[PDB]
Parts: sequence; C-alpha cells; structure tokens
Amino acid sequence: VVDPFTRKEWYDIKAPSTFENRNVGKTLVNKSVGLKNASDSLKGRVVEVCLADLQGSEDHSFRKVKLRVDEVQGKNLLTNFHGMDFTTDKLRSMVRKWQTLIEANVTVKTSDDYVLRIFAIAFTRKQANQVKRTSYAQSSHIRQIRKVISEILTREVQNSTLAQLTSKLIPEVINKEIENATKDIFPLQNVHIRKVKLLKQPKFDLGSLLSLHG
Amino acid sequence: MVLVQDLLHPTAASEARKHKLKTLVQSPRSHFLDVKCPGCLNITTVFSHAQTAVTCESCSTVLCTPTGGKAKLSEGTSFRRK
Amino acid sequence: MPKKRASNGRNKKGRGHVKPVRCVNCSRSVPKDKAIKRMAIRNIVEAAAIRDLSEASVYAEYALPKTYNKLHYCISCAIHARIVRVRSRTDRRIRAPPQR
Amino acid sequence: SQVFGVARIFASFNDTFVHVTDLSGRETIARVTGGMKVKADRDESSPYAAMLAAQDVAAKCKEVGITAVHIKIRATGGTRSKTPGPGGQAALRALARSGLRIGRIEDVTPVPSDSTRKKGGRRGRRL
RNA sequence: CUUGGAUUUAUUGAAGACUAACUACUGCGAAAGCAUUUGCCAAGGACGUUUUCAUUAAUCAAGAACGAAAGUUAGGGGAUCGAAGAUGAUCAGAUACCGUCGUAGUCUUAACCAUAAACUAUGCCGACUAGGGAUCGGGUGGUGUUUUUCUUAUGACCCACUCGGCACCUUACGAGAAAUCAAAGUCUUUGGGUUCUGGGGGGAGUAUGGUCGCAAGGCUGAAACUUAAAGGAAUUGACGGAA
Ligand SMILES: [Mg+2]
Ligand SMILES: [Mg+2]
Ligand SMILES: [Mg+2]
Ligand SMILES: [Mg+2]
Ligand SMILES: [Mg+2]
Ligand SMILES: [Mg+2]
Ligand SMILES: [Mg+2]
Ligand SMILES: [Mg+2]
Ligand SMILES: [Mg+2]
Ligand SMILES: [Mg+2]
Ligand SMILES: [Mg+2]
Ligand SMILES: [Mg+2]
Ligand SMILES: [Zn+2]
Ligand SMILES: [Zn+2]
Repeated sequence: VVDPFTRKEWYDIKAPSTFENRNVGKTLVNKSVGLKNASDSLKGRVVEVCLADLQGSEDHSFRKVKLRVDEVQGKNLLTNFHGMDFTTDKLRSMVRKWQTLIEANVTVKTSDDYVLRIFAIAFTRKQANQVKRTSYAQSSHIRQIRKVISEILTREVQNSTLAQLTSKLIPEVINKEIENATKDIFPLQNVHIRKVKLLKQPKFDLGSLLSLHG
Repeated sequence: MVLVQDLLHPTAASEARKHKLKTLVQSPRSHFLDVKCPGCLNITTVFSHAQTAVTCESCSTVLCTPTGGKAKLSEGTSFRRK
Repeated sequence: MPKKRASNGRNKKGRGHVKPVRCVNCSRSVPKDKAIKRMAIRNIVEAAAIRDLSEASVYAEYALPKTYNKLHYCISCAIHARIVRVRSRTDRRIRAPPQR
Repeated sequence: SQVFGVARIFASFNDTFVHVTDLSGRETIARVTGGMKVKADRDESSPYAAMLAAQDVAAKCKEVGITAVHIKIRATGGTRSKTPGPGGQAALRALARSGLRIGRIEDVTPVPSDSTRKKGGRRGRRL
C-alpha cells in the first residue's frame, strides 16, 4: 500500500513559437527524489496534440503535431516538433474510389544533423466536364508526379535549417508548390504533407533551442 | 450497310473513316509535307511521320520531332502539303 | 451442375489468379473479387449520443468525424446477415446498386 | 482554464477500456474497464458495464483535478475486427453525461498497411 | 492468464514476414502468376510506318521451357493463424466443429517434384454473318473548353471516327437436350486448315510391367469379373436449423 497520487508534481507543456501559443497544456510526473531524478525522466516526452489547438483556427483541425520534451527549465518544459501528423479520420475521407492517389516519401538531411522523412499525399482530379467516371492518371504520369514531389522536398527540406521547414509546412506553401509543379503532368486535388517523421539528432544543442523561445 | 449497299462506290466520308487498309483499295493518308526552316531558304520534302530527328539538308536546325504518329514540327516552322 | 453465373467471382476475367483478402467476420481467405465489399461510413458518435456529446463539448461546429471501414465478407458469411439477399434466376442479372 | 486529458476508449469485442491520460500519454489517471465493474464474464463489452466504467473514470478524474478530455477510440485492430465495440459509444455517452468536458474526438484504431496473417486459417472460423 | 501492475499507456530495438487503403465486370503476362519506393537489367504486345526481306507461314506425335499450393532435402526465421497434438464444453457418445493453446510449416533462401474445380469445366489458326454503348492502349480530326506566363505550346478533358484486350438486349432465321450461345453460329443444304482427347457404368487411374523421382508421388496403363442402368439438362412436386 503506497498510493503515489498524493506524491505528484504538475508541470506545464511549453510549445515552440512557430505557432500562435507557446503553451500546450499541463502534464505531470513524480518528484525529483534521490537516485531517480525528474528532469531526466522528462527529457524525452512526446506530446501529440492538434494543430488547431495551437493555431486556433479550424483550417488546421485537419492536422496534429508530436512535440518532444527536450529542456526542462523552471517547471515549464520546452518541446520540439518531433513529428507532424494527420489523424486517420482526415486522410481516410480523402481516399475515395474512382480516382488515383499519389504518395511520396522523402528522406532529407537538413542543414543541422536532423534526417527528416517527409511524406506527400496527392489525389488525382475529377476534372470539370468529366464523364469518364474514373480520373485515373497513367502510371508513368504518376511516377513523374512522384519524382517532381521528391525534387521539391529535396529543394525545400535540406535548405533552411529545419525550424524554418516546419514553419513552411504550417500553411501548405509546399503543397501549393507541388500542385503547381504537377499541373502540366496532371491536375490533382488536395495535395498534403500528411506526416513528418524524424531519424537522427546530434547533441541537444541547448543554446539553439533557447533561441527558439523568446 | 443493310441488304443493298452497292459496294463499288462508297461515299468518300466512309472511306476516310475506315482504316488505311480496310477500304476498297489500299491507300495511305500520310503526306510529304514540304517544310521550310527559319534559317536557309530551301525546301525539305518531309514525310509527315518522320521516325527521325529530321535535320535540314546540311545545317543542324531540327525540323520535326518524330512523335509515334505524325511529327511535331519543332518550334515556329512553316510547311507546304505533299 | 450448370453455371449459376457467367462471372462467378466476377472481377477475375483475363486476370489469371489474383491476390486474396481475409474476411472481417470469419477470417476466411476470400479472393478480392468474390468478396462483397461494403463500405461502412459510420459517424464516430451514435445518433442519439451526438446530442449528449454536443452538450458536453467545448468549441462550435466540431469535427464530428466519420469512421471508414471497407469491410470484406466471405460470401457465405455475407449471406448470413449482410448485403447478399438470395435472388430469383432472372433477378440475378441485375448489377445496379440497390435502393436509391 | 480547462485542464485536459486524453480519454482513450479501447472498445474491443468482449471488453471495453476507458484509460484517461495526460497529453504526453505517460502519466495516467484512471484505467477503468468493463469487466472490472460487472463480474459476469459475458457482461464486459456489454453497454451498462462500459457506462459504469466511464462513470468511475470520470469520478477519478474529478478527484484528481481534470476538466476536459480528448476522445481517442481504439478498436482491437490489425489482426482483429477494426470495428469499434458495442460499448465504446455507450462509454462516450456516459462520459458526456458525467459533465467531464469533451474536445477533439478521434478513432486511432491501428488499421495497418497490409497486416501480418489474420485469424482462422484459410477456411476461416467455422461455428 | 497475472498482479511481485500482466494487460493497458508511451518511446525504442531486433528479427524475418508481408506489402492494405488504393482496387474497378480495371491492367499486364505463354500459363502458373503479377499491386509501396526508386533504380538498374533486358525482353514484350498494341500502335504507327509511301521502312526492309520475299513464303521465312498454320498446327503439331519425338522431345523441350515454365509451372499454384503443399510435401520434400538442405539453410534462415518463426508474429499470428496453425494438419499434428494438448485440452474445455456439448450430446446416448464426438480424439468433431465451437473453445483455448500450438512442433511443421506458413514467409523466405538453395534444390526438387510436375500435380490442381492449373476451369472460360469452352484447343489452336483462319474467314464471314446484328444492333449497342461504354471501358483500357494506340492514333486522327475538331477556330470545342479550360489551364494562363499575353498568341500560347505541352497537359486534361469533350465529341466523332479509328484500330485493340481481361465486358449487356432482342429476335433468332443460325445453335443447342436445355440451361443458354453473337458463338457453343455459317452441320443430314453434312468437306476452311490442324493437334489432341472420348466410346454404358463400375472394377480402376487399380494390377502388372515400363519409365521418372530423395521420397510422397508422377507419366504410362490392363483384364478377369460385375451390372441395367450411370449420367446430363430441366418440369412439377415434397422438403430445407435458406431469404
Ligand atoms: Mg447446385
Ligand atoms: Mg461432373
Ligand atoms: Mg490477356
Ligand atoms: Mg488460372
Ligand atoms: Mg491499371
Ligand atoms: Mg500500396
Ligand atoms: Mg509432348
Ligand atoms: Mg512451398
Ligand atoms: Mg484450432
Ligand atoms: Mg474434450
Ligand atoms: Mg468403360
Ligand atoms: Mg440434375
Ligand atoms: Zn541548310
Ligand atoms: Zn466471413
């Protein structure tokens, strides 16, 4: 018989400044007892929350953002966009029968040692006028589109040191660019980033992290 | 098309429609488009389905890109028929 | 025994032998053609419960999303309950989507 | 103002969970299940039990100090069903009734890309 | 079955699997078969062609190439399901379902094997006969529409025709025992060109010999003897723990 609910400590989740709010909500942990410390325990906590939660508007209620706790500074805990996400119920509605979808995965080392995997879904358009029930692009065309997308990703990830990339992603500029690139091959609908996954990461880079929050 | 077609003389439209083979007599509908390049004032009797990167008589101008059927006449180029 | 149908498993024609799919209910391996692919687009909340949710909730309008399950049924299984619906010989020829 | 949680309703066939957590996920609040509130083996996924569980969870939350939740629903997933159970909806209803507030509802059932082999065998499950 | 938080919650790691959604009376391949990525490596049909050779052509007993799954030997892995096996109910009983678990495998890599409701239960090549729309892949024409970076020019449709494969309705005068069939038609008004197979049912895919295999089995293949039906298609019934 112990009951650790009384033996608890509440802390506040501190988001990056690329969004509107720099505060997500409220997590908790046990106290910093001898042998097993609190800060250490914290550093490595992924808060997956909605993007409409951060941005406020319901245009970004089609998105999610995994936020990894890095630095614990004065109760409040600083996080980093560990991932970007779509919940299932968003992309599932976009996948409809009688039109081809185009996924595109791209591995990219940013300027910093941060290997980002960035995805890109893009559906094919039922044109204006169309009586062909289907709107299927030719396999070759699809391939070309994918290639283009990859190229775009290479151009705009790698460049701009990862923080800026996230910002860019935020209001669908990349998606727009992709769409533009496509239009000569095939029209397309929607076009999104869907996910952002992450592989490598260097030393914590504390000063740099701080330079986000100010 | 039913009973009494009278088959020696069709209307030409029908012939045009049907395959270049499946008329009365075999007769192709490819043409020797007499192309002029923008450069030199000389006429190249270019067959409309080239199958080749069609150069001029000597100069490397490039007249027609051989698409699977009829050739796309590269850039703003002018041509006569047959 | 004569042919009940021309098609039978249907989509397989000029298609040697296709890949298969597992049934939802039975987990019987059924070819993805002799399959009966009903699409369950249910709302994430129950009809009467929606009101309750609204009463509870924060924000306006809300996501109120739909779950999406393309369900595959092993023919026999489908016949027990699902869209199948045993027809007359003359009525089998009709492929138009029912109701509507 | 509104202190949040993530509800997490694992609504399988033959049992429901209600597993309220913090936003990171690690630190839980209440894990209350269907079979816990009704000792009848059969009556686990059964709605009433689920509702009871939900109520219990709500109570726990109140005791702790939380105001709102984010509904996440998980059907068994992958090798099984992919179909929300009988008592997820019921649980949700119960939660709503409780007055514990609600925001951003999702179904995060782990629907795979191409599962590793399912139940039954090839001839399936033959009652 | 654990609680000395298993499950559940969250980050990983390892492994070998698979490759959903997409996904259709859709596409390719000689079939078997083939759906994430990019790349490489060759090949291929269709097309288009006022290109070139000039009978090289069609089908095939000998022989050849492939060939699902399982099995096999020998290697890697093994998540789940899961012949074997344990085991919990039920019934007069039930080593059967259902139930829980779960070696072999399943998956793969190196060898075999060479069989299938490998089924379109429809050999191939050729010609001709009746309407219709679509649908994939080529290719023509549209002062057609939109893209818009001004004319654009690609692209993407619209429409008409065109050739091409994996696809409805009526009458059939053609057919067919009929289900049905636009081929299963142009057959007693019997002959376009070819290969292969069958001759009541059983005995029997057995016996035997050959041959092929590591085996399991394969290809090949009887008779004695037995028997009046065996089948097919449908019609009306009766019935069905079908609707
Ligand atoms: Mg029958
Ligand atoms: Mg028979
Ligand atoms: Mg074919
Ligand atoms: Mg086959
Ligand atoms: Mg295709
Ligand atoms: Mg895929
Ligand atoms: Mg032979
Ligand atoms: Mg095998
Ligand atoms: Mg079993
Ligand atoms: Mg027993
Ligand atoms: Mg006999
Ligand atoms: Mg009969
Ligand atoms: Zn010249
Ligand atoms: Zn089933």
